[PDB]
Amino acid sequence: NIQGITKPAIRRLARRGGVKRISGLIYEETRGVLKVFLENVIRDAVTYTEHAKRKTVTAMDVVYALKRQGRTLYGFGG
Amino acid sequence: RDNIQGITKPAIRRLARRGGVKRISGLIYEETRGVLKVFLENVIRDAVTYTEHAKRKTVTAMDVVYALKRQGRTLYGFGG
Amino acid sequence: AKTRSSRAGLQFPVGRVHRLLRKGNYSERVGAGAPVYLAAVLEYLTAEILELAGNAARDNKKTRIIPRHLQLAIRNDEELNKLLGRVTIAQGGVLPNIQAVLLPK
Amino acid sequence: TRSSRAGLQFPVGRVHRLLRKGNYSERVGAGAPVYLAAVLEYLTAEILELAGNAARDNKKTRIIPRHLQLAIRNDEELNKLLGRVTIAQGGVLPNIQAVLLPK
Amino acid sequence: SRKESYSIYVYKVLKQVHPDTGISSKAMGIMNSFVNDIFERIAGEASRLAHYNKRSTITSREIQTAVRLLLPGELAKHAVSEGTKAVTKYTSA
Amino acid sequence: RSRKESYSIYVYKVLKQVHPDTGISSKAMGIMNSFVNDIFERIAGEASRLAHYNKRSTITSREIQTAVRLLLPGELAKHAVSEGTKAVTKYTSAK
Amino acid sequence: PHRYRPGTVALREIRRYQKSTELLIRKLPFQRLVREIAQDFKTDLRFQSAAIGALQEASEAYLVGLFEDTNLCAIHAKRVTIMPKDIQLARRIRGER
Amino acid sequence: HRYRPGTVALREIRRYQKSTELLIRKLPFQRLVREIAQDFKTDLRFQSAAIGALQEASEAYLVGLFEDTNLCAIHAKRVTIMPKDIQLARRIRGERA
DNA sequence: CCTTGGCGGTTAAAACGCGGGGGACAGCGCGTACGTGCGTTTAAGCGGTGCTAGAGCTGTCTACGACCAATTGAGCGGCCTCGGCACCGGGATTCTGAT
DNA sequence: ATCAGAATCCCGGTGCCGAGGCCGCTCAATTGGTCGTAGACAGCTCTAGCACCGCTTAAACGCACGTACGCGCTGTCCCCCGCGTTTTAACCGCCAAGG
Repeated sequence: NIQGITKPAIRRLARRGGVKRISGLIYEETRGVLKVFLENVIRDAVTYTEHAKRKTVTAMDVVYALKRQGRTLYGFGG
Repeated sequence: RDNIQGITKPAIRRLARRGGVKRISGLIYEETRGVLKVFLENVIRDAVTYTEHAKRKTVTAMDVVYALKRQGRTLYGFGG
Repeated sequence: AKTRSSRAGLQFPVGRVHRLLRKGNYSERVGAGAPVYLAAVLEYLTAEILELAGNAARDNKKTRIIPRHLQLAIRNDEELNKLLGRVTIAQGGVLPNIQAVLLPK
Repeated sequence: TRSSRAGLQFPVGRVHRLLRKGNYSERVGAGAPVYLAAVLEYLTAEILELAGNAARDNKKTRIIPRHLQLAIRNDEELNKLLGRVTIAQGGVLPNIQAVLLPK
Repeated sequence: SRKESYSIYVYKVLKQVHPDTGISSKAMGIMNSFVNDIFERIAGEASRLAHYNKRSTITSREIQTAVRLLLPGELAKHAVSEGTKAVTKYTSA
Repeated sequence: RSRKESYSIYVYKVLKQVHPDTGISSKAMGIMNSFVNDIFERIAGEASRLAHYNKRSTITSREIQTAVRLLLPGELAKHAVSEGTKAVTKYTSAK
Repeated sequence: PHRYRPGTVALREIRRYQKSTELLIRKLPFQRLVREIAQDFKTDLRFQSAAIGALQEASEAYLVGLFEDTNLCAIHAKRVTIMPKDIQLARRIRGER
Repeated sequence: HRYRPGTVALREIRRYQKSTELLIRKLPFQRLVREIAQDFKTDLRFQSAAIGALQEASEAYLVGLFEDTNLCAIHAKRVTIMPKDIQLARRIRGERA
């Protein structure tokens, strides 16, 4: 869930994100931003899957979805 | 000639004020000219390339709109 | 009634809409009723823009629409500005944006 | 294919069929598919030339997606090409800011 | 020749929305560009999604889901609601 | 059952030409396929736009030649244009 | 003849610029700048007035947006005056170098 | 023993910017994605490749956002980031209105 | 057959508590250029004005491209036994901090 | 300067799993021949654009008056990490199995 993400996950994300230290409110803000980004991608991906009238959300659906926002992801049949 | 520095100081001051700026540094104008040099370079190069495709030495108002649409700066009210 | 738009309760020409879809290298075939739906959607968008565009024009005691009012209407609304975030409208200017530190105490 | 007689590694006929499949235009000249194949081949050759040297840098022979990502991010024109396109298992080149370093 | 325009169509849209509000030629071109670029976006998405479906034709549900994906949520939903009535009226008549 | 098309051995042979003692992984073949297909998608879209904007139907070598100078930076685009023109001349002169 | 403290007429000028929509920059200097910029790529060119006006409008809009981002950065750093390092911060994050 | 503050964090930055290990584990991320997708349709199967693509895209974008946020925070002579820093980083690109 | 479901469990991933002492932050001093006014310079706004260029449009000739009809060999689907690095055993050398 | 306390990288042994080597394949690329429609050589044109040129009152360069914000200085507040010690879980290690 949104609250299931742990502190060291965001800490190591910041470590790969070039941030040496992040405050307490950064944990909540990062969870919110990650959740809204996930919903933004998932809306398009699930809508594409529904238009195909199929249950299993294929990986290629993200490539079709992230193409709309110009952030296409390679390696999944592009 | 020397038209890069020929842009009047209050014009860039007006542009800074339109960006909601109350105190404007003296180097802001120079930085604005320096950035706008490349900003115009890219778009004009794309437009001239579009014109050069069609054996044209004159830029039409449609080619600029086409280049802006490709780049992601589509302009309204000017056709295209 | 002869035009296909009369039978669909619209006024966009279905023939013109389908003409670009055919001679635009979009697909092998395009539907005939699909242009009706697309024209309905486009007309709804035009009416939606015109509502607040005319409201803004009337509020300034300038009945004739000027591009400044169009820009204000487009960028003031959340949905319209979200659609046209990277879009600049001719002779429209920019949104009045004054923060707290700019205004003197 | 016809790429052998044209001195090109990437076959041209696949490019021609790719152009035909998408219905991007009613007709395409003969020079466009060979030119497109040549451009794609040159770009792939440059990328693989960078990737092979990158693999040799770490005393290695195999290439994983990380090597390709680092090769793309090393150059500036290629980084401009892949400015806002994400690569799976790519990552980011290491970058440590100065003010973060202890004094 | 005869370049097709939306001038009379824009006139009628105003007469259906703001009959007493005037329009300038600049606003005419702005509205023309708006209709044109939204049309291009929807048509391009329809072409891409038709290529995704291994199909050579475009249906109505394809256009509805294109509107849902592209246009903003509330705006897209209202557009779909207004377009379904038009599709039903066209089909029945 | 459909047999798709990829750049599995194409990329491997090009890498062999540029680096004979250099391997590649299973994921990298698919990633290279996606990369080249995306580049081709951009190039085809630009060719269609150039043909339609100039009121044309046949996309000759010149449309792609101009689209490369837009897609690639001036110097890299110049190299790509030179290689493509060489390939076009070789194709036209040969059978 | 009287003088007010700084920050009085500056806000008046800001509101005057924002309220209106006409291009503040004079047409001729910017069109000559565009001519000089274009002369570097291809020589002996002719430029339509509408195209140059479109380029001017796009440049002004982009510069105003960049200056708004610069203002956001300046307020972020507990300041009001804008300096070029704000523009450097904004452009790299935007992705335009 | 107790090191000087900040050195361990930079060492972690250096070792993570060169490693290909997944920072976010698959199970909580998959459960959150499933719960988010269930707001519209229930029992939505997601592929392993689809989940991998989602986590890779999220990590790449959020790492870029942290880099921009660190740039903003450093630009204000600060190291630990703030929600104002995140707001500026997200607003600079143009995603935030 | 590519996806779903269940069932157990453990060291890597991570969770409460002491204490930090450098990092974050409020406030105080100080210097100089930026706000604000006008004096005076300016090539730009606006209007003529002469010329004219090359692209829009059209007559006209049409070359190679989509396609019919047919054809063949190599990249992909699928195998298989061996090698370049996965992975760890155990070692020397460079940092990081305390002194 | 001057010491250790552990941190992380390299050499070597183990080995293993997929990367390529390689065979069958079938369809996709090649291509003889055929007819065509925007493509293109060439011409008519014709007005918006190129370019110059003159007049003038609104905008800009200069510059003083001064003072407040950016930078510096002094001091103060305290907090996610570093670690210690403890926490409990994502995926390994297994199966069935179904839509």
